[PDB]
Amino acid sequence: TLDRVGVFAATHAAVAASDPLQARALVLQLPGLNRNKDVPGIVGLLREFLPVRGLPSGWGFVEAAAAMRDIGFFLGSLKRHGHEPAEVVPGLEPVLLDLARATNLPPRETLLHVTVWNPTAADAQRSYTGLPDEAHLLESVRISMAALEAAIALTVELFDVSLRSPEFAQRSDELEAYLQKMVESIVYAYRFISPQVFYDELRPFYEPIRVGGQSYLGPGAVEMPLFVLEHVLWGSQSDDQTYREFKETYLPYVLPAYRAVYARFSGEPALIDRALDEARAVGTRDEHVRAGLTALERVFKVLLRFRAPHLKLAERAYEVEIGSGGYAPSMLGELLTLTYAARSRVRAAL
Ligand code: HEM
Ligand SMILES: N[C@@H](Cc1c[nH]c2ccccc12)C(=O)O
Ligand SMILES: [C-]#N
Repeated sequence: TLDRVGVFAATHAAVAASDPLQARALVLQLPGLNRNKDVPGIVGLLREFLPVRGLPSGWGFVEAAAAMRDIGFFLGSLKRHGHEPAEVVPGLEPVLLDLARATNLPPRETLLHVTVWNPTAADAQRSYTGLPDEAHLLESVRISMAALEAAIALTVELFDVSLRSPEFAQRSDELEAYLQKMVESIVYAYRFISPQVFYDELRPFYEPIRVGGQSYLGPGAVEMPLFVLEHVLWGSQSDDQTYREFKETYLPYVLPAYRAVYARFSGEPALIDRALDEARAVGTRDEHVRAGLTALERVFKVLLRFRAPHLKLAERAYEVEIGSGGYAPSMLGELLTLTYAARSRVRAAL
């Protein structure tokens, strides 16, 4: 059914299969050291594979991304024990900045590095803690990432489709089907991840670190480019400053291509503004307009089926303080309000 996922999953698998620093067996030793809070041992382990002579000249994006992944788990870990990794590992910060340059991404690990770029096998998967709850957490993101990327592409495609065309209803139906994966992610997370273990044992690994005279956020599903999708779909012309700050916050953490998608659509009418202006000019007596708007309403419905239970998941965890993305769960309530208002505009048009 979801025939567009494959190419995205294949691009991730290429980084997941890469071990350019031959660090697999070394990184597996990291959970035990974290459990023991052995900060010197964590540093010594990292130094067994950290490049000291600069990056190998034949590396491409894949090798540099994979190297950032493997060094990256040591970054969150060190900070978890109360230490800036750059301050306790000499020669580390230049390597992190060279990897940022090679990948056009920040100089630490992101969500991409620790989930879809991270091999899945028990004898290869990297992890801060080695806990089952961390494994399910990574899996919850693997469920929807590739499908979300397909959904961004469909949203961009749909933006150039006329509401008068039968293609509009068909593309929106397809979009809705990919976005359903976000719902499946939250259902999985609610079923398999203990909020207690998350807050007490996992959350401490996602604090910010200082590199290059600024602060970089730790990994979190908040870095998934859903905000880019919705910037295009409904939020590009929003005048809510809190919302605009939220989106701009995560922009550095998404793939370069999605920063460029975001830039392309900023300060211009969102898909739904255009769709709704078209509906107003042409009338809902046009059968394709009616079907298009109905299909579009189902897209917002699925966004809400993600967002509302995600808010409960988040509050239940903070029922045991802000996320790794730097927000309290109250900002989640604000984004939900905006999403309901966007859906309401669509349903009022019908
Ligand atoms: C126990 C698991 C989770 C907790 C406690 C949690 C909590 C949070 C928090 C506190 C935020 C605000 C940003 C921050 O400060 O980090 C956030 C944002 C966000 N999270 Fe989660 N989250 C969890 C799992 C997930 C999962 C599994 C997904 C999807 C695969 C997800 C997707 C998002 C998205 C897309 C945002 C941006 C806000 C939005 O789109 O509504 N989260 N989450
Ligand atoms: N950002 C949320 C949840 C989170 C942290 N790290 C993650 C990694 C993957 C998925 C979700 C998360 C928090 O800090 O509470
Ligand atoms: C959700 N981070």
